[PDB]
Amino acid sequence: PRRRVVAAREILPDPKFSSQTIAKFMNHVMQDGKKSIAESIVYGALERVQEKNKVDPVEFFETTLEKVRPMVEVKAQVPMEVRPSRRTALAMRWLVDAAAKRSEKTMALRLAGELLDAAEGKGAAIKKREDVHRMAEANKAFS
Amino acid sequence: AKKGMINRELKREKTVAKYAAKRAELKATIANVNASDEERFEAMLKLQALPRNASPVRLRNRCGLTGRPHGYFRKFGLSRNKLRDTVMQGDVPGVVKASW
Amino acid sequence: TNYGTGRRKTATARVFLSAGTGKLVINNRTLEQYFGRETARMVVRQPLELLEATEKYDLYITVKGGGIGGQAGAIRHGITRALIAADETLKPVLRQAGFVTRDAREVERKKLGLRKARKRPQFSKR
Amino acid sequence: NQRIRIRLKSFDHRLIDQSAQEIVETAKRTGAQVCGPIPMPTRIERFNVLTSPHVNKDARDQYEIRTYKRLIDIVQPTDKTVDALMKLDLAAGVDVQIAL
Amino acid sequence: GQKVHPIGIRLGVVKRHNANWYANPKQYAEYLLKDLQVREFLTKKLKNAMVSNILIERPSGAAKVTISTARPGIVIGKKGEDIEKLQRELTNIMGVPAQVSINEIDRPDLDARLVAEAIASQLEKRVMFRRAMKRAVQNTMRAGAKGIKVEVSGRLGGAEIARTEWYREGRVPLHTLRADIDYATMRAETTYGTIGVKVWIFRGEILGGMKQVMN
Amino acid sequence: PRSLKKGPFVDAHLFAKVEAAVASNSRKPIKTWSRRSMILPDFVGLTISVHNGRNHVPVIVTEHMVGHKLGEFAPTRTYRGH
RNA sequence: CUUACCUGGCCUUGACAUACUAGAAACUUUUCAGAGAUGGAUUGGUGCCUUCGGGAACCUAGAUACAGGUGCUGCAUGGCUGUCGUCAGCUCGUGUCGUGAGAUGUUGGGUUAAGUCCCGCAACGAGCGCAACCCUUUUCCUUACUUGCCAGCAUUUCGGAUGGGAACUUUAAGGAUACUGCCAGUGACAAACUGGAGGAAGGCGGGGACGACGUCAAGUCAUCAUGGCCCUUACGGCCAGGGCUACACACGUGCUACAAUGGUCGGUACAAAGGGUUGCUACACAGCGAUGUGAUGCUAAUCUCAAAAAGCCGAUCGUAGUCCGGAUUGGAGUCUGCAACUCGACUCCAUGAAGUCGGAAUCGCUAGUAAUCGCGGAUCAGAAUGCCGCGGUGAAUACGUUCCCG
Ligand SMILES: CN(C)[C@@H]1C(=O)C(C(N)=O)=C(O)[C@@]2(O)C(=O)C3=C(O)c4c(O)c(NC(=O)CN5CCCC5)cc(F)c4C[C@H]3C[C@@H]12
Ligand SMILES: [Mg+2]
Ligand SMILES: [Mg+2]
Ligand SMILES: [Mg+2]
Ligand SMILES: [Mg+2]
Ligand SMILES: [Mg+2]
Ligand SMILES: [Mg+2]
Ligand SMILES: [Mg+2]
Ligand SMILES: [Mg+2]
Ligand SMILES: [Mg+2]
Ligand SMILES: [Mg+2]
Ligand SMILES: [Mg+2]
Ligand SMILES: [Mg+2]
Ligand SMILES: [Mg+2]
Ligand SMILES: [Mg+2]
Ligand SMILES: [Mg+2]
Ligand SMILES: [Mg+2]
Ligand SMILES: [Mg+2]
Ligand SMILES: [Mg+2]
Ligand SMILES: [Mg+2]
Repeated sequence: PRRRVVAAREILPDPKFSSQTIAKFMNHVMQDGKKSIAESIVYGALERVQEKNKVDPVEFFETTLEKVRPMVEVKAQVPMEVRPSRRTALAMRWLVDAAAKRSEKTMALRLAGELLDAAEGKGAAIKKREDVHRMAEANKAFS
Repeated sequence: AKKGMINRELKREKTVAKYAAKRAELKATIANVNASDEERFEAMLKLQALPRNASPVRLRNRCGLTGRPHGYFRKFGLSRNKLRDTVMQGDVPGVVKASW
Repeated sequence: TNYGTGRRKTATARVFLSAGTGKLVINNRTLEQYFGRETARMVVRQPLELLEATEKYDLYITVKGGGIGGQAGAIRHGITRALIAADETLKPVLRQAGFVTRDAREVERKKLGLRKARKRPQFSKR
Repeated sequence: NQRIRIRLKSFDHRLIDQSAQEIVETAKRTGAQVCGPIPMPTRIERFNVLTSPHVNKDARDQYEIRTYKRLIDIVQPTDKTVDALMKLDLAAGVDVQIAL
Repeated sequence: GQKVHPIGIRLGVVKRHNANWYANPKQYAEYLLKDLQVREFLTKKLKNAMVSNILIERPSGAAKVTISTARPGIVIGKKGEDIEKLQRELTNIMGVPAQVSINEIDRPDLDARLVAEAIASQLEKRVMFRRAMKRAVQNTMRAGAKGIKVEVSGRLGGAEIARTEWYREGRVPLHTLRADIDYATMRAETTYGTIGVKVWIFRGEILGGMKQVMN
Repeated sequence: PRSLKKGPFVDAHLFAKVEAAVASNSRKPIKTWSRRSMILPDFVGLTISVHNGRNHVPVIVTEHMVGHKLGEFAPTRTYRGH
């Protein structure tokens, strides 16, 4: 805004696992206020991955989001360093967008699939991160 | 409105008032079961024979001060143009400007 | 033995709290019967879980009004006030946890000339 | 158990409250025991009225009218209570109904 | 921009209605139409008696009409014949029997409607409108108003193009809800058309609200 | 459609005209404005000129037309293409 | 019907007012011709006031001054309304410099939502605007105890149902609270701005009404009134049928979808606001159903519309123009209405179109908001995807003022 700065909107942690990151991803997944269906999808994916490979769901999700998180951006065109909140937001948006275009029937198992793909290193979100890195390198000199 | 239209309305109202009783009796006879189908048919035929302005379906609500046929507001018997003025002059008991 | 009232989005809850072993009843139904989500149950359980006194008291509750989330929030608020009445010294902990504050958010009214509270009609650009 | 029930309706809650308090005072002076007044829920009726004569859909006045109801119960009434209640005058704007 | 009605905006704030009676939804329309007819009849019949306010009540199967006038003698008549005739005529117009009451206005110069009526009469008799407005303003301010405003719109002096002009003196806080602000409109019918006259009189602020007014 | 319990609707004057026409063998067309009457079996073999708004179009009643309103055979609007 | 338009059939001091003259209580029962408007017959009756030698109400017949016009002029007007825009401005006295019109105040530093406030200054001060006074929402207290409520006692055909209680919820009147109040920075030491403690709530707490001087010869002679023009055997009035619903096309505003975060079926939860006596209807029976019949309680915190739906649990469908979508058409009905052809709503069986997310461009939204789900009402015999309201679930993002708009 022109005048003054608005404080960040506090988001209550996820009741089950007490993770603000999980709550933020859940809200990213939500559509039309259907929080119950979003919760079902996210908890189901976390439980599936935990059962498949024995790892703490919160730790694994944080580690994967770290890999998928970007590093640089360009603003209208001059490169700039992304802020921590925008980093996480872009990462989660990229994961959900790539899942939207994935070819599997459902969304929860199809989200777990992309989580494993990103953990391995090959995925649409990682490709988009590499593309933004390339474009930032191309416009590096400015600023 | 036009004075001819107002008088048409008044004439239709008078006709309805005149024929109210017989039309109701005929409807009851039509709807009666114990009576024979012959009597019910004759009642229906007479009902159809009643003059058209006897039917209340043809009455149109009109303002009451100007005869306007649109925006009637049954509760006040007045169209919006006069209702706004009468309310804002303080001549309609209990009516104020609403805010919530 | 102690009482509290809770309010959230047109919902009102009456909470009776007494020394007990951990029984909880809402409108003559168990928590899992009354609420179908896990989030509602966790919201109901937050205050005693924080106080580490879940199995210390018995809860008899009636509620009416609003929806499921509102009813859960009202129950939490009522339980919080009942616990404060039982022991005022819990008030700092509960106020830190944010259970003391009564949420005053409510639905904004529809406005003349608008589809909703703030959504306008579409405006053709010439 | 020859109780009496009084129902008050009004468009002005101050007027209806004044009337109810007058009734309560009269009953207490006569010596009977009274229950109430109990506030019954209000009726709110709303209306939208175009302000322009020809065409401006968004330009409207919003009006409302309120009906307030009060209930009074008189129990164990003395013979002198009924005549005093009947004597009590009628205030404009406050409809009063009495049931024995 | 357009202004709200000063009387209407204050109907439940500091001023009373001109009609006091309860009715069911079925009887409300009949009562309203009969009351409006009575108002229309009374205005015409008492045009020359300097009548400002009319208050109508239907207490119980009856009618009470209070007329605020600056000439009670004209309405009363020599020995009450006029009031008796008026009472009979209103009892004819309204189904229930009716009673009439007179309220003497001691100060016509603080009554908005009487001022507007005088201005309209002068304009119809072709007095200069600027003189009329100045004299009315000074008369009201001597009467003791805390503020006065007068407006006149139309074909002034029979001009081909109409215009509007106004004069104010004192203070008139229209946006202040608790202000006592009398308001009135009036028509002057001249050979060239209609001239509208509007009068505002500010008489101070009412303190205490409706409870003070003792509804 | 009109409920079966009430039977079909035909104007009394039109019905009287049709009854007279069947009773006495006359093929003169019957002029009517009653577009809303329903065609009955008794009409078959007759000619009814039905008003359309400015004219009375002649219609020869057949067995196929039974169960129709007279106005269905007298179109009201005129159109031939833009 | 509304209806102001068209075709045809009709009347003429008129469907409606005042004045003059004569006869008749008004009214009321049945037919005939006509599409109806109309015309012509045919029944019952002679009140109410009276100084009774008459008059009141209402009709019929004559008569002219007139009635009648949604005909024209929104550029001849009143009243009413849109817009810049809730943008923050517009002024006036007296002093002051200037021969002068004028200036000043109202200009400058910050600050704010703001000509809001504090500082300077030959200006001093005040008005209409801003703010506040009004309505609604959040915390608590007093009064009130039903038709509304049920913590503790009992009685129970386990249903606050009963005896009962006045506690809690709620209903609705009247009050308290919040004021930078306290604290630390901060700033010209001031205004003001940030961060803490208590508090339900902390810096206009959230919404609503309230529209300054003025601008567009802006809108409305078809709500109404009104100057002046026009028509008067019609530009007035009555009636039956048709049209306002047309259809090679082009625009604006919406609803429903293109599916798996979903469709179908079975089971099972939780609202707020309104409406109801020529009205809403418990319950039983009949029907696949829209509905029908009988019957019951409600003039309503009492009876009723009423099933909240998204939600949760279980099974099935497995990416197909499909178990997605529901346009179009063929049959068969119901109800409201004198009457559903032109031209109603709804119900059942059959049919199953376009559509697989939409170019350039362009629109709304800063929080209980957007998105999404259902519920009510005014108009109204019947006829909402429109309008005006109500609640349920409930996000994302603001680095900043370079760029577009005002
Ligand atoms: C696009 N359109 C809405 C315009 C527009 O855009 C704007 C705008 N500012 O944007 C507007 O002003 C308008 O809407 C509008 O309102 C106008 C008028 O009234 C008007 C008028 O009344 C007379 N009157 C006479 O000639 C009388 N004569 C006497 C004898 C014979 C005729 C003459 C005349 F040229 C006009 C101009 C219009 C223009 C109109
Ligand atoms: Mg007229
Ligand atoms: Mg109608
Ligand atoms: Mg909503
Ligand atoms: Mg609300
Ligand atoms: Mg609109
Ligand atoms: Mg059909
Ligand atoms: Mg028509
Ligand atoms: Mg204009
Ligand atoms: Mg125009
Ligand atoms: Mg203000
Ligand atoms: Mg113009
Ligand atoms: Mg015109
Ligand atoms: Mg017609
Ligand atoms: Mg149309
Ligand atoms: Mg399921
Ligand atoms: Mg389907
Ligand atoms: Mg295709
Ligand atoms: Mg904003
Ligand atoms: Mg309807």
